[PDB]
Amino acid sequence: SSGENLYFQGHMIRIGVLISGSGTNLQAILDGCREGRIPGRVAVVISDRADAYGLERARRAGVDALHMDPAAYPSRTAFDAALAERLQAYGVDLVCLAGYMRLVRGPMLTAFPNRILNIHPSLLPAFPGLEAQRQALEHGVKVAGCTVHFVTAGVDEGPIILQAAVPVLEGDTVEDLRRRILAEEHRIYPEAIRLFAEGRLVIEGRRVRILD
Amino acid sequence: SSGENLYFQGHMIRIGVLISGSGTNLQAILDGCREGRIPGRVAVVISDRADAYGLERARRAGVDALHMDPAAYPSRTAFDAALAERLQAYGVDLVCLAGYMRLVRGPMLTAFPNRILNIHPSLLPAFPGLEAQRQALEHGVKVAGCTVHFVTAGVDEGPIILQAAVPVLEGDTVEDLRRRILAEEHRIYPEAIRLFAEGRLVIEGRRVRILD
Repeated sequence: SSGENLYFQGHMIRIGVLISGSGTNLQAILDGCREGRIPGRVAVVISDRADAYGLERARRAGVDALHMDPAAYPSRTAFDAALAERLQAYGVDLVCLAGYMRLVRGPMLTAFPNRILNIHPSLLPAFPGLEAQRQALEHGVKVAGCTVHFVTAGVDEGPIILQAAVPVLEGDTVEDLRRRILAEEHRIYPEAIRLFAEGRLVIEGRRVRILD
Repeated sequence: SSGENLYFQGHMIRIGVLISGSGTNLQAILDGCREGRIPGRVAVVISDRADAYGLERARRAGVDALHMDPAAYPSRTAFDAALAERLQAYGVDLVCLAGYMRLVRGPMLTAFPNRILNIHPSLLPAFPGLEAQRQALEHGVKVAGCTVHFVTAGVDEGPIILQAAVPVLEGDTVEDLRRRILAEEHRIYPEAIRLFAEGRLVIEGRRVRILD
């Protein structure tokens, strides 16, 4: 009942996606926008790796696919500043991390306060960090899942938006669990982005209120 | 294909349940045994509180319902030794904690090594300890659940047997979440006990291998 009518759609957003490899999650975002499930468009996809398949997914969808080389910058902060700058040139409203295997620094957090999302393969707060699927199997849990959350300075500590659980089967290999979790990730990442775009996410402390 | 035939059923077990109050989980155990879902019988129910409704559930099911007063013993260890002793008089093969709000000590761990189960209202390792439902709501998770695990000396650190997840709804009160989790607890506690009785649980490190 706000910002929407025949000629105007004020909540539409421009999404910038950061990747490092296959970019499986990027695919769901691209399709969601194309098929109208996500109110917005993927403005650009940036990879910190030149030979990432995610960039090919981007090209096939007609989205600008860029590669920015960290080794071409003097420091980590410098790289993040360049990233942030490039994202702004595309007028990005929401940054979504999809397999981006690098920590977000002050420059990015500053350029996109409360506007950077990430999808993590575990039911946070359990198993933060890398190889969460393996962490789950090693710990012996019987249930695992994924988490979409706002990104803060701390490793996987940001406000939780959506979570989805999956069973852990006896004999599950890390890849078996990775796949099962991935199937949920493809579902909740687009939903989280839509909720963001609809202005239905309200951060309070480390929690997220989801409006009706 | 082992220990079972027309006249013999070697895996049947005698269950001893410890409670402190309502004993909601005790009910599922009692019914499971009565209706034949659990291969065994509840031999005795012991409460550390005289006016616990769980004891009434026990009497109605025809099970010995006992109250042992901690204040009648000189120490915590002393109380646990008395508990263990009473359980042995009933020939208990498996001790199941159902709302028992006291830590298990050396005497009990010694009398029932790898034979004490507990049901915890969270998806361990997340939120161990008391008021796990409230811990979940305060942290802001969107998924929670319960965990059935073998009990070790450390607070809710034992090998995980089964877990069940439930959604956390916007506006959930602690009781709302407690109820939703409880519905799953009533399902997996009996299943975990049956698996134990069937000799299908193999502890390896902090993990549990569940046989076919």
